[PDB]
Amino acid sequence: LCFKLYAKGKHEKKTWFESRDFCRALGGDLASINNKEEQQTIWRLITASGSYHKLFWLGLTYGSPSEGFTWSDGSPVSYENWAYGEPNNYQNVEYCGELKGDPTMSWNDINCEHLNNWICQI
Ligand SMILES: CO[C@H]1O[C@H](CO)[C@@H](O)[C@H](O)[C@@H]1O
Ligand SMILES: [Ca+2]
Repeated sequence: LCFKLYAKGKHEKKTWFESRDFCRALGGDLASINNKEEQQTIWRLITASGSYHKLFWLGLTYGSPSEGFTWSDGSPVSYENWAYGEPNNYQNVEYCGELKGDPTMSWNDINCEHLNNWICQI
């Protein structure tokens, strides 16, 4: 799959659901990061665009209480890169996952209604 970054204007950021709908409208989905190679590919896209110090939606969304986090594309949640202390369901309202687009490429759970940049796979 081909990853593409979407880091548009300050008033063009989207909720997790809006971002998923955007990627699905293209025939793809929000990006799943399934191994270190895919993580590197996305980091290099960040460096190439100069889109530094931004937060991006990934396809991380909570499933049932039993399952915990899932990928919207159905990929197994095997590789994980949560920041230390995450996921933490801070204030009990965090059911989607974002990428911190810095060299750590770490993940954080955050409120799904937050307006973020996003990454599609197509
Ligand atoms: C203050 O809340 C923010 O920072 C903490 C980590 O400090 C995250 O867990 C949380 O989802 C928010 O991004
Ligand atoms: Ca969190």
